[PDB]
Amino acid sequence: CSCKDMTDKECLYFCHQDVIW
Amino acid sequence: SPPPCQGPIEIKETFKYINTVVSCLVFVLGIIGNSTLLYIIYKNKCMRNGPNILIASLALGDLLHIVIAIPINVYKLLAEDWPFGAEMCKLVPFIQKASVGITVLSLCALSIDRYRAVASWSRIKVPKWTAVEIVLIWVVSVVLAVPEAIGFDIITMDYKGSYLRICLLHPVQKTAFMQFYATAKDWWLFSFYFCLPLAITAFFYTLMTCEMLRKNIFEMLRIDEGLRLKIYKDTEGYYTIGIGHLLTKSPSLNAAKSELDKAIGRNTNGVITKDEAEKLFNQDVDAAVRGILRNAKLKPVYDSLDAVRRAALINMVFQMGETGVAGFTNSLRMLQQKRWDEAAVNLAKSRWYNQTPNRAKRVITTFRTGTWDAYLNDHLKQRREVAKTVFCLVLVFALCWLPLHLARILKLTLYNQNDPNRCELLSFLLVLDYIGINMASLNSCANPIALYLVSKRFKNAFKSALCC
Repeated sequence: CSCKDMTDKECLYFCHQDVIW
Repeated sequence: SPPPCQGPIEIKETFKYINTVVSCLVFVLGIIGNSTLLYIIYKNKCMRNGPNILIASLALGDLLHIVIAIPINVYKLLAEDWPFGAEMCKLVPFIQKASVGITVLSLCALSIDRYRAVASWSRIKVPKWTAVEIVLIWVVSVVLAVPEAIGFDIITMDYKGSYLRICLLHPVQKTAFMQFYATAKDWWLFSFYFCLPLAITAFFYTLMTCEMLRKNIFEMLRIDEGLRLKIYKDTEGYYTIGIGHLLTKSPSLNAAKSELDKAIGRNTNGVITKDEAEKLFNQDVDAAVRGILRNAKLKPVYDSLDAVRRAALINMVFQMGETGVAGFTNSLRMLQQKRWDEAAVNLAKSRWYNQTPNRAKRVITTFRTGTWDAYLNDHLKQRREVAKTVFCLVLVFALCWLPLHLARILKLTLYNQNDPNRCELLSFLLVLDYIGINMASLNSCANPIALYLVSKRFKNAFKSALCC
């Protein structure tokens, strides 16, 4: 996935755990 | 700037186990099904030419999608950290979306081909240009899935005490077009790969069903009434033409030519064409339907019936006056309550049955069975079966692919960086994504099986195919 910016680490960990789509 | 979470990003072990079971079953079943479809099509050299090549392309897309999507997501669920490199970070979403496009376009083209093969008033024939269409499908798919292979990358970060290697579509991009793609990828996918083909195939299916209704009622009334291209005086002593279209009650053949020319829009001189008769019959059918809905005795009965029984009732309203059909309060009661056989035995006792036994028997059979079996031939029926099967397939697609799209849309619409406990929604979306992968692979797995489901030819193929 993606996030709005790089300032949010929680969404980054999400896309680390998220599916690949 | 964004505060952290007190709640973690987590996935319950129960869902992990059950989802891995589901995914493994879907993977094996889809592999087997698409491989068997390809094998029977490859051994079927006689039917290699035809619309079977679209089935081949669809099965190829399904198999590719399964092979790429199931194992990598199983790994992402298990190991929770991946070592395959930026090469694979760009390679996987590319081929995945390419296979999605292949499946979508091939299934939509199969449904359009089935709308083409059933219809009349067509071109010469399908024979050859559908292979160039396969080239176009695969090429457009590979081209559309390129921003995936361009925008994906692997990033690392120190998160709460661990060095993580994340593969994702990079939130910042070099191209200004790739930035907009990262912004609206989910909208693009939901529109092009879900809404667009769903709506297109729905439009085509509605067109096909209306065409079938018109042509079938034309066949029915041609058999029951008769088709005359020149003016004649009917049993009641009035001029008419086509399929029992009354021109005038006045005894002037010239004043009947007047009304005929007024209806056709040309100097007919009392002679028309088979297709002009068909257009006039469609006008008469629409007029009868509009009049019926203005008859309180006939309106609820009509609204209660399906298409074929509606056509039988329209046949009756053609033969007898609207009030004449209104005179069947008992049989209309039985038909409205869906008591088919009792309505049949009650209609078979009427004066209408005794005066016109052939038409009465065929209309009563239509009312009982609810099919066109009395009138149409088996070619049309097999065509209808195949078309309805492909349409039910597009419906299975539209319902299997909805959850993944909806999960992505929810992630885009509801996420707020500022919320402290947003990680609840995050874990929720994680579960939803791992379920949507399963639903998509389930559609691409059941394509051959669900094609076997409601089609007798593919039922026979599924019966016969075993080991090799």
